[PDB]
Amino acid sequence: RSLSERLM
Amino acid sequence: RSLSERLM
Amino acid sequence: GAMGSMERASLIQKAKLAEQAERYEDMAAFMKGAVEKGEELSCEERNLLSVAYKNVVGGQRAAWRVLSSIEQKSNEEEKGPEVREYREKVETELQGVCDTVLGLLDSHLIKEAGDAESRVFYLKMKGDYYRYLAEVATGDDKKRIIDSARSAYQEAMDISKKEMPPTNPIRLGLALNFSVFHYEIANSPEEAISLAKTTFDEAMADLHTLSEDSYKDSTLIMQLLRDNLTLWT
Amino acid sequence: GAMGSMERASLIQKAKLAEQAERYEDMAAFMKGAVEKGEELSCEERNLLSVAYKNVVGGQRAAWRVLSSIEQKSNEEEKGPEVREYREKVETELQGVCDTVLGLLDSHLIKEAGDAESRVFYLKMKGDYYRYLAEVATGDDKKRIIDSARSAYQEAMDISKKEMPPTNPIRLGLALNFSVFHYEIANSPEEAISLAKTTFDEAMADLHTLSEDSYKDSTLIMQLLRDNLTLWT
Ligand SMILES: N=C(N)c1cc(-c2ccccc2)c(-c2cncn2CCN)s1
Ligand SMILES: N=C(N)c1cc(-c2ccccc2)c(-c2cncn2CCN)s1
Ligand SMILES: [Ca+2]
Ligand SMILES: [Ca+2]
Ligand SMILES: [Ca+2]
Ligand SMILES: [Ca+2]
Ligand SMILES: [Cl-]
Ligand SMILES: [Cl-]
Ligand SMILES: [Mg+2]
Ligand SMILES: [Mg+2]
Repeated sequence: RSLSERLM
Repeated sequence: RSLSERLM
Repeated sequence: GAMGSMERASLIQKAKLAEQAERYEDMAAFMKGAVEKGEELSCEERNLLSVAYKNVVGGQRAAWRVLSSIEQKSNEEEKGPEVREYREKVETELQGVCDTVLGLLDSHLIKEAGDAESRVFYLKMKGDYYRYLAEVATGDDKKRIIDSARSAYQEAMDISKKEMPPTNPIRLGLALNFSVFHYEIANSPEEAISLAKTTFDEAMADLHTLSEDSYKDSTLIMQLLRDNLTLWT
Repeated sequence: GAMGSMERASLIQKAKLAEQAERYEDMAAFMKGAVEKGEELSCEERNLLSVAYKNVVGGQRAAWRVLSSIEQKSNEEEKGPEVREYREKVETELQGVCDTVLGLLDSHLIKEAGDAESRVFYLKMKGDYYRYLAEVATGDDKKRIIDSARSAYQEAMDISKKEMPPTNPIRLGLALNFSVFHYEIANSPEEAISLAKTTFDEAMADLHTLSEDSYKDSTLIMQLLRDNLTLWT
């Protein structure tokens, strides 16, 4: 699965 | 901390 | 709400404690209570809200995928209605969390958000939670849910390109997630690849303007764009 | 209970699905419903019950420890009542889970358990959940909670030594957890060390009787005894 935005 | 029984 | 008697500052403090304790359901309840006080959220507070709900829905999505896979295998020995029932239970709870987040955005976070950093953040969030709804949608609603995600992402993109530099971490995270929408949801892998490539290249060309710390922030997100391009090509 | 309308077999099936999906709160609710049907539990079913509640309470214990540490540091700038309040909230939810498990054991799992493998398992569980209560106890009840844990562990030990070989995995896990009780709860590190050593040595001498698979099962638990002895000496 594609990687989405991570928490900062 | 001491190690206790693990799930099997 | 059950948080109506707690001070706004105490809710924010407890959300930070819940984060440290990895109690994300509590964290989300505290931040929902803070939103419902009716005041706008600072950048830090918006990020607390996003962290809390992303962790809650992320666990639900992971569980839904496990159960959906078991259900699909069973439909290729008949084991009764239990797998479908339990997948539906998890699905309904996931939809309820998405609906809660979307309701906070609609009442009234988006309409009061005028600065690019807040408005883009919230519109991206709206796209993300419609995207999570689309992942489990099948009935006469998948098309309308997909179009709602697309519309929110597109409005956020239009603002971000006008008002933020190409290295801004919010702009980069938006482009990343819209590219995932194109690839995973909208059946548009070419659009996904094109968006990720242009986003990466325009950010690369703007890195020279940044401090050491901002450079680290922007390049960390650029690496996710690159990793997806490697997976997709 | 909310599980009263679901078949026993369906509750067990859904508990296994919840385990696979890492949905341990759901798993515990399904197994509580299964216990409340009133029938005894098989070995597999007892292990499903233990896995579910151990994961739920384990998350609570980890969160309580994070919050307790923050609270202690704050009591060495005054930040108001929020840290204490939130630690208390998590503590109360942990106590409620322990009370639920103890209530299932008392109504009526222990009294119907006649075979060593079931009775020892349940009495060990009773010791464990009183031990988790003791970890957070401070008032005029810590002493009585500690004695309740001790009494349950001791009865389980007496049965295990009479009725099970020294390599039996239930007997080994009981001895391990009673040794942790002695070291962490009862301020008896010498008793803990003595128990772990004797347990390890008597199991070592019985390994020759075991199949390849049983040998693997018993040696895995023996390694935990050894790791604690390394930490304690
Ligand atoms: N509590 C959390 N998870 C977060 C808090 C903050 C934050 C934001 C502004 C001010 C103070 C803290 C986050 C943030 C999101 N963009 C950058 N930052 C900074 C940290 N790199 S993330
Ligand atoms: N679903 C789980 N977590 C477990 C299920 C069982 C189990 C027990 C009996 C029969 C079938 C399965 C467990 C078990 C506990 N002692 C040994 N076993 C076997 C596995 N090594 S553990
Ligand atoms: Ca405003
Ligand atoms: Ca700007
Ligand atoms: Ca019996
Ligand atoms: Ca025997
Ligand atoms: Cl269900
Ligand atoms: Cl609280
Ligand atoms: Mg106030
Ligand atoms: Mg029946």
